[PDB]
Amino acid sequence: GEIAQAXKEIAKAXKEIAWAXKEIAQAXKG
Amino acid sequence: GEIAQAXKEIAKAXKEIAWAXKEIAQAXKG
Amino acid sequence: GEIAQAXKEIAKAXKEIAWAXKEIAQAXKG
Amino acid sequence: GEIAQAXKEIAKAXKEIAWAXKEIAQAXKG
Amino acid sequence: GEIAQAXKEIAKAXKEIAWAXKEIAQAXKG
Amino acid sequence: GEIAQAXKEIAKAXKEIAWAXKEIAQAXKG
Amino acid sequence: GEIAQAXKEIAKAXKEIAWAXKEIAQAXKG
Repeated sequence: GEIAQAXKEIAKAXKEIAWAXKEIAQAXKG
Repeated sequence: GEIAQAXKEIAKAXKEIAWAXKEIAQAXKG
Repeated sequence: GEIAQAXKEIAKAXKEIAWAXKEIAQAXKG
Repeated sequence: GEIAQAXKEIAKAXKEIAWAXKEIAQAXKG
Repeated sequence: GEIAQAXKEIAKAXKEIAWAXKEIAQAXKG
Repeated sequence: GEIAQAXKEIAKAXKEIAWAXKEIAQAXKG
Repeated sequence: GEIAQAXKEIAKAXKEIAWAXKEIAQAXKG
């Protein structure tokens, strides 16, 4: 369904946020 | 539908957050 | 509709978050 | 409606997050 | 209603995130 | 209800985010 | 249900965000 799929798109965008925060962690490590 | 499209706007806004966190990572790296 | 408009308000608020993160990045640059 | 008003409460809480991240930016600049 | 009440719980949890970011701001000031 | 319970799981996960941001604040404090 | 399951996917992605913030804290601790 379109609403469920749009909620999956939200979930995928929150995973992108997580990956961006991992880039911040890598920056402070290096 | 209107609700599904509004949820997709939420997803797009979260991608903007993800990009801004990549900007923070780049700023820490110099 | 009122639910779709409220979800658009959420999307606008998450763009405010993104912009605040960009301000953090510009603070770390300088 | 109750669901729309609750979604508005979520939007207002996301604006509070934005304002807090602005505080972080000011703290890094000070 | 239960859906509206659960959306209010999400808003309460977002305010906790805002508080935690004020803690990070305070930690950088010191 | 299953939708309300899933929204409560989102709220709990946002609390987890808040706790993790306090860990960042503690790290800056040390 | 599909919508409940998509909301659970959002909750899972927010826990990934929390983990990445723990990684940021760990990188600031050395």
